[PDB]
Amino acid sequence: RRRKSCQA
Amino acid sequence: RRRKSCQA
Amino acid sequence: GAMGSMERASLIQKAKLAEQAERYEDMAAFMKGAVEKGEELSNEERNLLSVAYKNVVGGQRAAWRVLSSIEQKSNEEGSEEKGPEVREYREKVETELQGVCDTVLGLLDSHLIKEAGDAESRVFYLKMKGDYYRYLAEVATGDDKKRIIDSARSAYQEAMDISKKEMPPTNPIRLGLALNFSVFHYEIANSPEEAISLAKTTFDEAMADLHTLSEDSYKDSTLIMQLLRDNLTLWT
Amino acid sequence: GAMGSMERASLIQKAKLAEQAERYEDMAAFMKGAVEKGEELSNEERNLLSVAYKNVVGGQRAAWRVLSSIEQKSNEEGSEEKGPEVREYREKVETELQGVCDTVLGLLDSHLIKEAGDAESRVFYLKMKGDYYRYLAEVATGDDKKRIIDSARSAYQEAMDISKKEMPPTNPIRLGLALNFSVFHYEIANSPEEAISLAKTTFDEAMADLHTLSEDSYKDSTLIMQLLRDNLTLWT
Ligand SMILES: *Cc1cccc(C(=O)N(C)CCS*)c1
Ligand SMILES: *Cc1cccc(C(=O)N(C)CCS*)c1
Ligand SMILES: [Cl-]
Ligand SMILES: [Cl-]
Ligand SMILES: [Mg+2]
Ligand SMILES: [Mg+2]
Ligand SMILES: [Mg+2]
Ligand SMILES: [Mg+2]
Ligand SMILES: [Mg+2]
Ligand SMILES: [Mg+2]
Ligand SMILES: [Mg+2]
Ligand SMILES: [Mg+2]
Repeated sequence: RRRKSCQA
Repeated sequence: RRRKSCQA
Repeated sequence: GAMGSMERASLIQKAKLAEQAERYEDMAAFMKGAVEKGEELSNEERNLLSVAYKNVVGGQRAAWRVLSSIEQKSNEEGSEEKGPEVREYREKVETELQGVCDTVLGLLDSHLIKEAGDAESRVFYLKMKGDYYRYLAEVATGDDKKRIIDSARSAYQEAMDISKKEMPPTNPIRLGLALNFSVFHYEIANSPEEAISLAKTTFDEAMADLHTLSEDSYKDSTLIMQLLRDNLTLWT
Repeated sequence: GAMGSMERASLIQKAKLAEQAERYEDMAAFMKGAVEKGEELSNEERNLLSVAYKNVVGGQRAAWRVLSSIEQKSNEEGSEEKGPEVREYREKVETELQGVCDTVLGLLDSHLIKEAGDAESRVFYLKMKGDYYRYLAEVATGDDKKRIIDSARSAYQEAMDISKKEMPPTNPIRLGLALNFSVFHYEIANSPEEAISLAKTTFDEAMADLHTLSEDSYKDSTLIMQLLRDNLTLWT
């Protein structure tokens, strides 16, 4: 479960 | 459903 | 450089084709050529720039993590000496990743940020600057690590200050910026409580402003709010 | 070239690391360097060579098909003229794909095939030669198309003749060769009945020889037999 960052 | 070819 | 002879509009058209074909290196090269024409970017063009480079650096970061894990295992007690190859290849991928980050940071500095006067565009570019310094920080191990980390922090902080003054709490750029700055706090700056506080405050302030939105804006904002919630669930 | 200064064993080690990192362009460059050392390849090294280039050309072929579909739609009645960009970008991807095929064919000709005396290695390389001519045929539209198609046919046919004489009907190289030659017949040579006959005969002859195999060999052979069955189900 990898943390989320903002993917355009 | 794409036909199969041989993937090493 | 190599894109200097191609029309700006043709570069944008080809960037969109490259995206459809999942050719992200080509997409990034086209969008670099478009930026280097010297004109400001539209909202859609900024999005294409970010997609292209995020996908390129994403493949490099994932590869770097695989190689770094193998290298760390090789340095455990009981592991056989296998020579310099793992370190060399990790360094090769690392140098390529740093080069892509330097390329993006160079486009932002020459001259995207200085010409960006509208809040949305300025925040978008400053978020990108924080992101690419953050990717440099992920691999930094030497004497400039603290300055690399502070460069990411400073760019994110300026973006946060502008976004709080000039954009609603549901704005997707503001929300994505807060998501990324929270990740910066959690895993780069060793500040998990700041990461959690920022994610929670951002989520709650967006929640309170959803009532002002159209159905389409609501969908856009709630999508990013769910990413904040995903991180809060992982971290608490 | 660029890999001339690296040890053969280091190139092989790095090819395996590149595979784990899903860096297939690097993997192919390492394996090209290993081939260019001039020594014959082992079974495992042949597999690494094939994995590397198949993944590289696979991304190019998928991208080419996306772009070719867009180009064909652009030439339908009622479609707006959008300029030369779609054709130009499809041509760019096509030229890169052809270059990779020419690189693989060059390694096979200088000098992998001529030094391969054991049936398994010779069939493996001749299958590869047929495959990369087949990928050239997928994009060929001009005066050499017939000769490109015949080069694929000829390489596959020599591989089939050797494999029938020298290898059991369950051998995975023999089975994968038959799978690919059947695809060649179906979609390159406009011979669907030959494709179906070859897939069926190959499947049935392998079935009859499964009783001779260990559990592990049985798993290997039945996996490829299922690919033949998948095609028969699609085509009938
Ligand atoms: C900050 C930013 C940049 C580009 C796109 C977005 C966006 O709206 N989404 C949905 C990406 C995930 S944050 C945001
Ligand atoms: C012909 C060939 C080459 C490399 C690997 C194989 C193989 O055993 N498998 C499972 C790939 C699918 S045919 C065969
Ligand atoms: Cl290396
Ligand atoms: Cl092009
Ligand atoms: Mg012009
Ligand atoms: Mg070694
Ligand atoms: Mg301006
Ligand atoms: Mg405003
Ligand atoms: Mg040596
Ligand atoms: Mg045009
Ligand atoms: Mg020999
Ligand atoms: Mg034999």
